[PDB]
Amino acid sequence: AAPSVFLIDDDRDLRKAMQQTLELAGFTVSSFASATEALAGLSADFAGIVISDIRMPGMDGLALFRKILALDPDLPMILVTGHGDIPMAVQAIQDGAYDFIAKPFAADRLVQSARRAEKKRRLVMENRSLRRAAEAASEGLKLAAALEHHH
Amino acid sequence: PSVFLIDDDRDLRKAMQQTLELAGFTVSSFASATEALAGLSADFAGIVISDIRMPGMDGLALFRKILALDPDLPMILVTGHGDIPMAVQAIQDGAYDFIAKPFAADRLVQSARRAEKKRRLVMENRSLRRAAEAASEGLKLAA
Ligand code: BF4
Ligand code: BEF
Ligand code: BEF
Ligand code: BEF
Ligand SMILES: [Mg+2]
Ligand SMILES: [Mg+2]
Repeated sequence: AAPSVFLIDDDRDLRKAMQQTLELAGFTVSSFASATEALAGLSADFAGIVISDIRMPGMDGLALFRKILALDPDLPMILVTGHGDIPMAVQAIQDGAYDFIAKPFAADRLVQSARRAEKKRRLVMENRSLRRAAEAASEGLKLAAALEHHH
Repeated sequence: PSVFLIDDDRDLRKAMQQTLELAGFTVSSFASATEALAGLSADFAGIVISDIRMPGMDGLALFRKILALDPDLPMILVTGHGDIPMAVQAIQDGAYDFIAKPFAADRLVQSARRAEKKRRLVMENRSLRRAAEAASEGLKLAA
């Protein structure tokens, strides 16, 4: 499976330039004009990472970040904005954002950061998959189903 | 409540020192990062608050020296010449805080008191274990 990304920015042209950059870097990139749209495809099972702009109509990037945090704190999120400042960046990192990048930005900073974030996301997902695979026995023995009500 | 405060801006350094003293800290202030560093140790019970752009060694270089000295000695960076990538990296590298000038007094003070409490808890645990011969496991050496 190729590394994947959900990319969000209301600036359509920059969105496409960023998608083009990331696919050059090896990612499979789904893009969206808004955070709410992207959320329709996000869940704790998401194999990739989220790269999102901040200032958008409706739900802004910081609000999306909180929703991702609540959905799965192990799902990496990188914020990119032309409207941030020192204090916002510090707070976002402390809140757990994977990276906080200012526009205009070097494509290599974005790429290297996405690359590492996705590798990290993959390690988490492969371990979750192994854990589930190891549960196959109990489920097939019907042990899981019979013990179900004990949770 | 102890603090080493470093800034080449004399008026600001004096004002930060009064503000920190008002908050209850005993402050040792310096214009030079290396003079400040020379009076530090891994036994220092306080925190370090340093400016970034300065003659001689800069605050980021001083921070890297403190990390190697004792990664549990909190460093708060304050600067009027920072940007987003520099602040992000400082926090990711372990800086306790990164504050842009101009800052509100209460922002500097709250960050200092929390950092100091964090350091105080670290030193107490270190003190308590050395006091207790019985807390030691592993290799012993005997005559
Ligand atoms: F002028 Be000073 F900063 F050396 F005190
Ligand atoms: F609108 Be984004 F924050 F650049
Ligand atoms: F896979 Be264990 F038996 F829950
Ligand atoms: F000169 Be300091 F970095 F404000
Ligand atoms: Mg925008
Ligand atoms: Mg200075």
